[PDB]
Amino acid sequence: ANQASVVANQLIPIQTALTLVMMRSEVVTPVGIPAEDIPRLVSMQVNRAVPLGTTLMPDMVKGYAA
Repeated sequence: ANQASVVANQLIPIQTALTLVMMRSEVVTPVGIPAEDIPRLVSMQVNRAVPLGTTLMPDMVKGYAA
């Protein structure tokens, strides 16, 4: 597709609150959180560690509902 997802731009430790440096946009398979939502993710905490290059999925972010 042309649908991009949010992909971790650095290792994000468990329980870190997301900042814009941590999130890039990439076309990856499977599809994760839409790249369009990166503004809406700042300050939300991840509930597990996300290695560099991992697609951010809905279940990894605390409080995320879309």
